Amino acid sequence: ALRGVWQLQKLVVSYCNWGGSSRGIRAFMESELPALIEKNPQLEVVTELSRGQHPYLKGIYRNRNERVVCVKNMDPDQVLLNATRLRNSLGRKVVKLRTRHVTKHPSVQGTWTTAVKF
Amino acid sequence: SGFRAFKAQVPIQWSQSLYITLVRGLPGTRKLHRRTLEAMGLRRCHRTVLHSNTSSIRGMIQQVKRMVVVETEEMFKARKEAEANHKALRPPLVVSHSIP
Amino acid sequence: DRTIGQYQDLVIPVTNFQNEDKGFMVLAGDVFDVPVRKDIIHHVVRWQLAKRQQGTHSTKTISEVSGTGRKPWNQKGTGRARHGTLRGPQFRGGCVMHGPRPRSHAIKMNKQVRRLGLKIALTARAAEGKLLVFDDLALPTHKTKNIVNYYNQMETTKKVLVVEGGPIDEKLKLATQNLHYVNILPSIGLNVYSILLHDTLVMSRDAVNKIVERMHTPINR
Amino acid sequence: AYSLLSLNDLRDNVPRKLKTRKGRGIGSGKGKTAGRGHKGQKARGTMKFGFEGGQTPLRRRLPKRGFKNKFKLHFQPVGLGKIAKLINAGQIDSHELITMKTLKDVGAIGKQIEDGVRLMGRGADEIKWPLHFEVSRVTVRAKEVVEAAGGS
Amino acid sequence: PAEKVEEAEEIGYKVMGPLKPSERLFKPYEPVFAIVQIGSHQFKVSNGDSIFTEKLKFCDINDKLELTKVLLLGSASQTIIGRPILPDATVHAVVEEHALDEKVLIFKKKRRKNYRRTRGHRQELTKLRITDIQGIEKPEPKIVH
Amino acid sequence: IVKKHDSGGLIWKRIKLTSTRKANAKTRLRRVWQNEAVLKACGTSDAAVS
Amino acid sequence: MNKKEIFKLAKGFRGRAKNCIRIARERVEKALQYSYRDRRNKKREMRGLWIERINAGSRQHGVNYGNFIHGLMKENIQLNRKVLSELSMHEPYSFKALVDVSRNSFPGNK
RNA sequence: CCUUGCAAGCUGCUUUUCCAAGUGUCAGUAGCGGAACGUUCUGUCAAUCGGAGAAGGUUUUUGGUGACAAGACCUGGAGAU
RNA sequence: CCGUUCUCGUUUGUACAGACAGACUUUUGGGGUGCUAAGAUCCAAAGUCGAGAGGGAAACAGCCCAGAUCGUACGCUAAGGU
RNA sequence: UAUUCCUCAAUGACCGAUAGCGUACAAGUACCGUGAGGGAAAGGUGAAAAGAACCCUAUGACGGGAGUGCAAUAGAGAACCUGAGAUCCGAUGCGAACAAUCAGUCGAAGGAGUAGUCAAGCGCACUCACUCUAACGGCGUACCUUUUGCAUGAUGGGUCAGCGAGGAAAUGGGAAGAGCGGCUUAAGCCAUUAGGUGUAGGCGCUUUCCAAAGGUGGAAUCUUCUAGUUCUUCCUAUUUGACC
Ligand SMILES: [K+]
Ligand SMILES: [K+]
Ligand SMILES: [K+]
Ligand SMILES: [K+]
Ligand SMILES: [K+]
Ligand SMILES: [K+]
Ligand SMILES: [K+]
Ligand SMILES: [K+]
Ligand SMILES: [K+]
Ligand SMILES: [Mg+2]
Ligand SMILES: [Mg+2]
Ligand SMILES: [Mg+2]
Ligand SMILES: [Mg+2]
Ligand SMILES: [Mg+2]
Ligand SMILES: [Mg+2]
Ligand SMILES: [Mg+2]
Ligand SMILES: [Mg+2]
Ligand SMILES: [Mg+2]
Ligand SMILES: [Mg+2]
Ligand SMILES: [Mg+2]
Ligand SMILES: [Mg+2]
Ligand SMILES: [Mg+2]
Ligand SMILES: [Mg+2]
Ligand SMILES: [Mg+2]
Ligand SMILES: [Mg+2]
Ligand SMILES: [Mg+2]
Ligand SMILES: [Mg+2]
Ligand SMILES: [Mg+2]
Ligand SMILES: [Mg+2]
Ligand SMILES: [Mg+2]
Ligand SMILES: [Mg+2]
Ligand SMILES: [Mg+2]
Ligand SMILES: [Mg+2]
Ligand SMILES: [Mg+2]
Ligand SMILES: [Mg+2]
Ligand SMILES: [Mg+2]
Ligand SMILES: [Mg+2]
Ligand SMILES: [Mg+2]
Ligand SMILES: [Mg+2]
Ligand SMILES: [Mg+2]
Ligand SMILES: [Mg+2]
Ligand SMILES: [Mg+2]
Ligand SMILES: [Mg+2]
Ligand SMILES: [Mg+2]
Ligand SMILES: [Mg+2]
Ligand SMILES: [Mg+2]
Ligand SMILES: [Mg+2]
Ligand SMILES: [Mg+2]
Ligand SMILES: [Mg+2]
Ligand SMILES: [Mg+2]
Ligand SMILES: [Mg+2]
Ligand SMILES: [Mg+2]
Ligand SMILES: [Mg+2]
Ligand SMILES: [Mg+2]
Ligand SMILES: [Mg+2]
Ligand SMILES: [Mg+2]
Ligand SMILES: [Mg+2]
Ligand SMILES: [Mg+2]
Ligand SMILES: [Mg+2]
Ligand SMILES: [Mg+2]
Ligand SMILES: [Mg+2]
Ligand SMILES: [Mg+2]
Repeated sequence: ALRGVWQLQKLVVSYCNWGGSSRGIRAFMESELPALIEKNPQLEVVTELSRGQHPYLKGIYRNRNERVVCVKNMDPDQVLLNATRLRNSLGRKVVKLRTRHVTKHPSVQGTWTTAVKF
Repeated sequence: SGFRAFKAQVPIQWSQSLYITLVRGLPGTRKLHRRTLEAMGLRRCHRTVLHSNTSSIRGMIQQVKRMVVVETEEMFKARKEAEANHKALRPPLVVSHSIP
Repeated sequence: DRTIGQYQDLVIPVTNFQNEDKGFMVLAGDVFDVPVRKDIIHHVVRWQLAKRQQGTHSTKTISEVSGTGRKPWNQKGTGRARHGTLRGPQFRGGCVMHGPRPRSHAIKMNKQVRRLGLKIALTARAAEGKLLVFDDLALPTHKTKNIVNYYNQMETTKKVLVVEGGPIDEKLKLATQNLHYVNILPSIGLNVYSILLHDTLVMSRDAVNKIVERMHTPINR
Repeated sequence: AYSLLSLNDLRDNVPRKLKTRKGRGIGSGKGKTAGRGHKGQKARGTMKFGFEGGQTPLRRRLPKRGFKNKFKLHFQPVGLGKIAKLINAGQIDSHELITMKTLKDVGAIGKQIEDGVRLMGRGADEIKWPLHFEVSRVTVRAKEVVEAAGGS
Repeated sequence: PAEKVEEAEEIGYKVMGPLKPSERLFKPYEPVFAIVQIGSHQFKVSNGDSIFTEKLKFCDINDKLELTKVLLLGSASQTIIGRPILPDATVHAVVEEHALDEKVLIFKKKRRKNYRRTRGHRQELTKLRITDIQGIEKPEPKIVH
Repeated sequence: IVKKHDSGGLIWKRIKLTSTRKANAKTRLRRVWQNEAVLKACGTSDAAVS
Repeated sequence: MNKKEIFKLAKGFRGRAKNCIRIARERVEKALQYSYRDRRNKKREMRGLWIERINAGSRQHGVNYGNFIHGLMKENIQLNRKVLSELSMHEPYSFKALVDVSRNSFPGNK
């Protein structure tokens, strides 16, 4: 959430009702999905069926970003953990953090210059 | 220096207990000394063990006395108490510079 | 319901191909109520498929690959790597080192373990409700429409395995040889893999009696 | 999975231990000289098991002894304790003659008799009846114990 | 509950509750700064800044925080030096995001000795947004026509 | 330590005895002196109650 | 390691060390070893930079770094070197106040 | 990973899990032991996906400790598990 | 005989090994041979490399300090230095 | 009972164009040798040739249009499905003729190209926005093998693509898992959309010393304890070419 505005908007859950790799994400829907939906009112949760494919969680953000996590052969706890990671993120690109303190006014009393008198 | 924090603030007298701290490294030493330290219970550098004051422990400490710092109960208590009292909180200072 | 594995006798209704009521039969408890273990089934299935495998694969060694045994050049002086033939294992067109030769892939098993696996498979098919017992497997004609209509009449089924006590009746043999989902077997050919291939098992009284008697006759040694 | 036996969920009691394929990369732990060390004869694989280095071996420095008797007789030993236990079990009739066929049929004698039955004295404190035996050999204690009860 | 409260106070934050949409906490820039310690790291921040700290285990998104370890206060006129902290000074923050960073590759290799290993690592971080600095005399709202 | 500074082709340079090294050696001596004083003062008898 | 994963890390390499797998595998591993070593060397480099800026700021008013930092230790002021250097660069009057406080605490010899 | 508690089942009433604490441990050649990824083929499979575009190839994004996996665009034109 | 270590690192059955080419440094103040020579050579007692990265000795297998599970633009020290 | 110069039918957890026979294609050919003898390479347009009439520029269309066709880089004359890499020639942006070195890594002034968010007044500041380049600073003597020890002026490699070396049977020594309680069959026999039978044999019970004759009381006292064998997987040994 950037300055109070929640950035994750849509959470797509794509699964398959026949294949064996979707057992974890299937059991995640009966167990942990209603709690996540109830505790997340501002978020829209979409459910898709794609028979014969591997399951995934897709997050669609406000800055026009999609992040896909394939959850094949996983446990419901791992699927819930990756859903929480999708919710907690701003959707920015995964690159190295250049700075750990972002500021636009580096000084209040003025940066030291050569013509500074005390 | 590093011995500055270990220099005694209390007179050295007879004591019931001893605190032994390892302040020198292991490699480059005799395996006899390493096994004596292992039997004292010291395995890593900057570790402390507590023992009672008998000759069986005094012989070990006299063997490896150049690698450890040995303190009595009063010296250990004074060191810890002085460290906490130095890290205790004080009222703040307010300085007004102005007029640049 | 019941719990499966207490060696209790089971009672089953009897029918035929015309959906008529022909009584009941008590099934033996030590054949149709054993505990269900999956590792014995896995071992019996592995033994069956390994016995089935044909194993006619063959590659050539350097004694068989066409080529001379002369040294390709001198040992020293040429400036190239030293070789003994031009049919080495790293050569293009050479031999195959540690390649396959024709052999058998069969392994062994104990007779009593195979019997235990057969009992487990029959127990699971009786406990699932997928066992149907017939009074007889007699048919009016050899035409396949009879079997097709009966299979369409049946409920919750994809494939059916039919077991006859003795040799197969010729009408039953001819009626079912064009259907890939209805397959027949004698009692002497009953086995775990073909039981597991079809989700519904149809036996007759003579097949049930011969299987139970075979289980109750101990192995002569 | 209610008593379901499908070909999609069969597995054994423990996971299958696979082959140690030597000669693959660094991370397998068994690559580049497999498990053979560096050079020598045991890395080229031309060493015979049991060779001793040129020293005269223990199998040639020790003397031979004795001869082989090709007419040696082997008798199967039965103790009195087993026979008494099978008497009390009601499998051997105590009032008829105890031949070797009786012992072979009850199972006190193993699969292969060779030259006969020797009667032993183990468990001699369980004999309380006059029993009649017909064996190949009998030991002193067994004969004394039987005839002290009144058998032969 | 009280365990998490006391341990978060040892780390250096206090949870004050979620953020309501009626609240307008993001006022413009004012020329004061405060130095706050969260764990081992110390930051010199003003209002409107952002920091990336280590993973704080007892806070969620859009939680209002109060940073209880303030080491120095400063403005254009005077400086308040805490020895070691200021009990009166208060800095308000809002939690924004818990996120993993980019994967770094740990590669070890010893030459001619037949040994190499590779392994990745992703470290989690918590982003905070600084909203308010209290304790030192702020300038007035100066509409200087 | 190595004391071969006049022979061979392998150069083992001679370590100087500078004031910084003397300052370190005195601190090491002071630590061992305090250890000896502690052991001497506590070696009058054995602490009772095993 | 994959071939394509090495060809991704050899992106931007001069010469044939970005095309050929034999040449690119040697240069990528050296780059990974340098990265692993420089993750430890960056900390020493940055701390030395902080000491240089704090000393340059402090000597303007005539107080050495060695006296200044021990004066702040004696007065139980626990600002670390990174924050002190940022104060020296961007807040000169607060840094001058800290220098005066440290001079009153520990003047040292000379 | 180990150790010690705490709580469950077991049958073993003592061997397996979950949780918390650990100023407990974790350089490594020859060598030994444990656990996994991927390739071709086979059973599940006359079942599932495919002109709503298969295999294969070039970019790019996302996940895992790793071998690797997966989303999307472009090419390709019938197979894949 | 008694303390400390709470670790089995002890003994022993079974199964699988590798290695049997070592180097330097501790006053030539443990010694033999050599010329009280060798970065020679052969033994006794320690340490390091071998199989060990990091800081000092300009550069440096073997010397001094000290043992790398991973991350951080946090702090305190050793050998050695200002 | 043994073998296949031969014939007919069927099968494959056999191979799929550097594989499978030396030969998928007119191969014991071409080619090498006096001779015996050695011995290759080379598969694919499209559903159907409908295989490009006609125009322009060159000596000449294989080019640029037009047309056929779903598709024309699907346009070939023993070769045109897909079309990777080494390699060659261009275009756009940035660096580059006063500064040296396994050519990178950690920071980084500047230059260049391009996005989105929405409250407030339709601007502007927010996303450390994102992508490419990198003046300048710190640090940094490749990899493998063999060695007491290699930047080594010790070995090996011009680069790319494909191929390339712990594997099979039988018998032994063990570990983990399972069946039965004495355990288990071998050749064979009856059937195979497939299993069932077969006691000859082997091990144990079992008896311990001994060259051979000869000889042979386990424990417990308190409702008694008293034996193993056969498969599966994996590590090793022997015989075979035995990791190459
Ligand atoms: K020849
Ligand atoms: K060929
Ligand atoms: K080959
Ligand atoms: K000289
Ligand atoms: K095409
Ligand atoms: K550079
Ligand atoms: K040479
Ligand atoms: K075996
Ligand atoms: K057993
Ligand atoms: Mg030949
Ligand atoms: Mg010849
Ligand atoms: Mg050869
Ligand atoms: Mg071939
Ligand atoms: Mg190894
Ligand atoms: Mg290699
Ligand atoms: Mg080995
Ligand atoms: Mg060897
Ligand atoms: Mg070699
Ligand atoms: Mg050698
Ligand atoms: Mg020299
Ligand atoms: Mg030197
Ligand atoms: Mg002086
Ligand atoms: Mg010092
Ligand atoms: Mg290790
Ligand atoms: Mg594709
Ligand atoms: Mg597959
Ligand atoms: Mg030798
Ligand atoms: Mg030797
Ligand atoms: Mg020696
Ligand atoms: Mg000496
Ligand atoms: Mg000497
Ligand atoms: Mg010498
Ligand atoms: Mg020498
Ligand atoms: Mg030695
Ligand atoms: Mg070592
Ligand atoms: Mg070193
Ligand atoms: Mg060094
Ligand atoms: Mg250096
Ligand atoms: Mg360590
Ligand atoms: Mg210091
Ligand atoms: Mg060919
Ligand atoms: Mg091809
Ligand atoms: Mg070709
Ligand atoms: Mg000719
Ligand atoms: Mg034409
Ligand atoms: Mg086609
Ligand atoms: Mg290219
Ligand atoms: Mg250009
Ligand atoms: Mg220039
Ligand atoms: Mg140059
Ligand atoms: Mg960088
Ligand atoms: Mg830039
Ligand atoms: Mg720009
Ligand atoms: Mg340099
Ligand atoms: Mg040499
Ligand atoms: Mg070596
Ligand atoms: Mg070197
Ligand atoms: Mg060279
Ligand atoms: Mg050179
Ligand atoms: Mg050589
Ligand atoms: Mg060369
Ligand atoms: Mg290659």
